Amino acid sequence: MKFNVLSLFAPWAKMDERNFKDQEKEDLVSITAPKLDDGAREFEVSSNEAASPYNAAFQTIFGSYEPGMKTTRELIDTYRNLMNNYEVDNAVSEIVSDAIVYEDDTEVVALNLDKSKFSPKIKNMMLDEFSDVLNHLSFQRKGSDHFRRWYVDSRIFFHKIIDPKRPKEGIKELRRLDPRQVQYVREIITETEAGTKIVKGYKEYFIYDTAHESYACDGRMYEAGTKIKIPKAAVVYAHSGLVDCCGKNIIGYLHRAVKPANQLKLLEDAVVIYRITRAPDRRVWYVDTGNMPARKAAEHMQHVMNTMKNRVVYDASTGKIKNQQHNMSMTEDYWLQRRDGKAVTEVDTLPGADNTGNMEDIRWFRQALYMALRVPLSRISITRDELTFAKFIRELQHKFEEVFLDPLKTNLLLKGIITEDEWNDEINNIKIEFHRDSYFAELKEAEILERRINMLTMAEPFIGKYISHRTAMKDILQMTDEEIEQEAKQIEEESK
Amino acid sequence: VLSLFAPWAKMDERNFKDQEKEDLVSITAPKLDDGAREFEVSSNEAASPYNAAFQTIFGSYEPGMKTTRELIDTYRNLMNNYEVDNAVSEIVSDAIVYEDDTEVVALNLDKSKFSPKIKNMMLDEFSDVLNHLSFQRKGSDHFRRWYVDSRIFFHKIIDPKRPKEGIKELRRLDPRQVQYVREIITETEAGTKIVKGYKEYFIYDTAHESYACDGRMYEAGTKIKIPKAAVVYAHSGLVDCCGKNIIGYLHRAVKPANQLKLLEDAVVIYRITRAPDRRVWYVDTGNMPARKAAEHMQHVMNTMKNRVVYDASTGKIKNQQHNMSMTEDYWLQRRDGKAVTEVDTLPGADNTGNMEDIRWFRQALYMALRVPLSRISITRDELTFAKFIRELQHKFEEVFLDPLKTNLLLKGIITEDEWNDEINNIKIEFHRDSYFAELKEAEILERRINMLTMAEPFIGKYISHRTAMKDILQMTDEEIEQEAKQIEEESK
Amino acid sequence: KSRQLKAAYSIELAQDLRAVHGMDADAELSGILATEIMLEINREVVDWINYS
Repeated sequence: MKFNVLSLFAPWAKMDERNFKDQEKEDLVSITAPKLDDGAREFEVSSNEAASPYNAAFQTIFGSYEPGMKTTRELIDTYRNLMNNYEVDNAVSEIVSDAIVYEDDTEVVALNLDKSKFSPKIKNMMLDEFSDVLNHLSFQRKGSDHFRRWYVDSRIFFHKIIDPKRPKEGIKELRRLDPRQVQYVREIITETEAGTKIVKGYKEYFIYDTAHESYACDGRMYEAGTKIKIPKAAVVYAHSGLVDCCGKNIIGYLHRAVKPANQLKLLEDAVVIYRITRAPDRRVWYVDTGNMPARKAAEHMQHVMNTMKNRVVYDASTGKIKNQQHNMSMTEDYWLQRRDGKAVTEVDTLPGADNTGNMEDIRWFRQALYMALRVPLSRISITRDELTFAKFIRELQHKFEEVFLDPLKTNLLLKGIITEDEWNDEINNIKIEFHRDSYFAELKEAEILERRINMLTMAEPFIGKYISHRTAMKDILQMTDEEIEQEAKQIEEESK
Repeated sequence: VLSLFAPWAKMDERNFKDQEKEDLVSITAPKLDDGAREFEVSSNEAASPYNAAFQTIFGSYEPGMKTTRELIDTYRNLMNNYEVDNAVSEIVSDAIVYEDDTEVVALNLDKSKFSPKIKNMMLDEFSDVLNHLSFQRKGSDHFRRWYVDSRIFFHKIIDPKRPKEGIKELRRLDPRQVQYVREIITETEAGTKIVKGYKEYFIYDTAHESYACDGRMYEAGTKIKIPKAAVVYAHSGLVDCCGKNIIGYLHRAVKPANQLKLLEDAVVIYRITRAPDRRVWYVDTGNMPARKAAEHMQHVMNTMKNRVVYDASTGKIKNQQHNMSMTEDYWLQRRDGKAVTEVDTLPGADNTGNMEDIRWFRQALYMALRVPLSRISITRDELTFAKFIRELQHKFEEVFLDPLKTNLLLKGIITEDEWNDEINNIKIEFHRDSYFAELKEAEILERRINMLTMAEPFIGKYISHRTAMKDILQMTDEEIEQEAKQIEEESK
Repeated sequence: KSRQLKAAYSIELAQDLRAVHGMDADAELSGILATEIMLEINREVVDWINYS
C-alpha cells in the first residue's frame, strides 16, 4: 500500500529525497515555531518519522489544504472576474506591459553575470542555458502573458520534465499549470517534548488534481477521485508576498481592488438603471364599472382602453417612432367617459426618470478604484508617482524572476555543470536584468543632466578658487574618480 | 526547563548575577520603562524555583493575550484597506531602501573600536546577520510586518554543541503567541525596593499552529518560558492610555479608517437603494377570508410582473423584444365608483451630493496615517516625514545589533566588556534615495552659489574667502585646505 | 481504552452568559471538558500507581 509517485516523476522525487536527506542532518533544531515565512501551507501530522507513503501523505496533504482550497479557487475566479471588467484590465495592462517589454532589435530580459567565478566558461554556459530557459517558457513571445496571469493570481506553476533514462539532457519546454488544480503543503511528522522542535524538512508536497471538477465557466467534468502527489523539484513556481490574515492564504495583486471594483460596478449600474426605469410617460387608466364582475366589467374597460390605445413603439435601429401617423399630433388628446354623474373615473399618473444629478459619487468611487488598482494616477516628466511605480515594477520583477532562476539553477545541476553547493555559496547575486524603455530612460537622464549642467554653470565664477574640478565632477556631475580620470585622459587624446 | 534554551538560560543567569551584585537598591518603582509587562512574584527572599516560575508564566499570559490578539488582528485588517496599505507601502519603501548596486544597512565602524582586525570581522558577521534574514530580498517585508504589527521578536537558533559554528539564523516569533514580560522577585520592608532582576523573558503559547481564519481554534496545554537572551527584538514606543498596552502606529487609524469605510458604504447604500423605481399596487377585497380575498390581488400581482430586468454583463433588457416600448400601458378596473385601489409611488434617493462631508473625513484619515501631504521640492513636510522615517529605522534596526553582539560574543570576535564600552556607538547605516538626495543637495548648492554671488563684490572689502567658504559653503577648515591643495595642483 | 465527554449546551444559556458577563459559553465548556479529560487521566495514572 506504500505507493510511490508515478514513475515519470521519480527522478524529481529522487532529487528531493537527497535534498531532504541532507536537510534532516542540519542543525536547525530546537525551534519552537516552524522555520517558515511563505509559500506552501504547513500542517502538524502523525509524528511518525518517515512514514510518508502515497496514501498517508494524501490524507494529511488533503486535510491540510482542504479547509480553504475552495476559497483559493474562489479567489482565482474573483481576480479573473475583475480582470474581465473594464477599468481594471487596463491597470493590469499598464503594469504587465511595463514589467515586461520586448523591443525593436533589442535584447530581452537577461541574466547578468558580473561576479567572480572559477572559470569564465561558466558565464557562457549559464548564459547559454538561460537563453534556453526562455525558450522553454517561450518568454520571447508569451513572457508577458505568463506574467499577467501570475500577477492577477499572485502565483504561477510549471511542470518540469526529464528523459527519464538520460535525465541530464531531458530538459525541455515547461508546461504552465493553472493553480485551480494545484495544492502545496509543508508537513511535520516528528515529535519531542511539548511539541516538535526537531529539524523539519516538511517535504514541500504538491498535489495535482485530476478531473476538471471545479470550474469558472461551464463544460465541467465528473468527480476527480484520487489526486497525484508531486515532488517540488518538479515544479517551477513563483508567487507574491501578499497573503491574507491567516496561514498561507495567498492573495492577488488586485485583491485590494475587489471591494471597490465590484462597488463601482454596482454604482455604475445603479446610474444606468435609474435613468432608464421610468424614462417614458407612466400612468394607470381607471374605468368605473358598477355592478359587474371582472369577467364582464372588462368589456367596459376594453371600450375605452382599446379605443384610446396609442399603439406606439420606438425603432432603436433607426431613431423613429415606428409607423407613426400622422407624424406628430399637436396634443395627446385623450378622453374618459363617466357613466355616473360623479368625478371618479380618472388617470393615475407616475413620475419619470428626471435628470437631477449631481452625478458626483460615481467619480469619488471611480477615483478610489482607479487608485486601488495600482497608480500612477497620471493616466486617464519624472515625478514621485513614476519613481515609486518603477520601484514596484522591480519588486514584481524580482518575484516573477524565480521562474527563470529555478529551471536555470536546476538545469545547470541536472546537466552536471555547477554543484548545488557551489551555486549556494557563490550567489550572492544571479540577477536577471530587464530591458527598459529607452524613450523614457533617455528623457530621465537628459533632464537630470540639464540640472547638473546648469549647476556646473553656477559653480563656474567661483570654481577657480572655491571648488576643485574633481569636486565639481563628483558632486555635480556625480562622476566616479575613475570616470573622471578616464575623461581627462580622453580629453587630452581628443586634441588630435 | 526545556533544553532548546539551555545556552540562553545560562546567559540570562550571568546577567542576573551581575544585577544581584549591584547597588541598585532603594527602588520605589521597578526599574523598567517600556516593552514588557511586569508581575509581582513570590520572592522567597530572592528565590523563584523554576517550578514556581511555571505557574508565574501562566498567570502572566492569561490576563491580556486577548488584547494583543485584538490589536494585531485590527492592524492587519487596517492594512488591507484602500489608502491605508499605501501609507505603509510608502513608509516601507523609504524605511528600507534597496536599489541596484546598492548596499543594505551595514555596520559602520567609523568611531574608535578595539582593533581594525576585529572591525573587519564584525562587518563580515553583520553581513551574515542580514544574509540570514535574506534582508537584501525581503528586508522590506520584515520591516512592513513590524510596522503593521508594531513589534518583532525572533527566536535565536542554536546547535549548541559547537557554538562558534553552530550559530544560525533567526525565526520570527509568532505575534500574538508570545508575551513580553517582567517578574519582580525579591523582598524588603513595606514593599520590595531592592535589586530586582526584572528577568525580561518571553512567554510562548502552543496555539501558534493556528488555522480557521478569523476563528477561535484553541486547545488545552502547557506554556513555554523563553530566556531574554534567546530573543531578538524591536517595537514601537507606543502605548495606549494605560499600563503597558503597546499599540502600533496603525492604531491611529482605528477610528477614522473605519469611519471612512462606513461613510463610503453609506453613500453607496444611499445611491443604490431606491435607484430602482418604487411603487405599491393596491387592491381592496372583502366578503372573503384573506386566503380567497387575495385572489383579487393575484389579478394584478401575477399580471403586472414587469420583469424587465437589466443584464449585469451586457446592458440589454431581458426578454423585451421588440427593442423599445415608447410608453407603458396599465389599467385597473373598479367594482364601484370608489377610488380605493391605487398605484402608490415612493420617493427615491435623490441626487443631493455634494460629496464634501466624506471628503473632509477622507482627507483627515489620509494625513492621519502619518504620511506626507504631498501624497495622494523640499518642504518642511518632506523633511518631517524623513525624520519620522529616521526614527522608525533607528528603533527598528536594533534587531540587527542584538544578533550581532550575540554571534560575535559566541565566536570570540568581541568580549562582553568591549561591547559595553564600544556602544556608545556601534551604529549601522543605510542607503537613502539618491535621486532625491541629489536634488536636495543641488538646491542647497543653488543657495550656496547665489549667496557667494551676492557676497562677491565685498569679498576683498568686508569679508574674506576663508570666511565665505566657512559660512556660505559651510566647509570645514580641513576641507578648505584640501580643496585649496587640489586647486593649486590642477592649475598645472 | 477511550474517554469522551459531551456538553451540548443550550442556546438560551449561551445568550444569557453573553448578556450577563460577556461570555460565549461554548469555549468555556470546551475548556472544561478538555480540562476534565486531562485531569482524569492524570488521576488514572496516579491511582494505577497506588493500585500496583
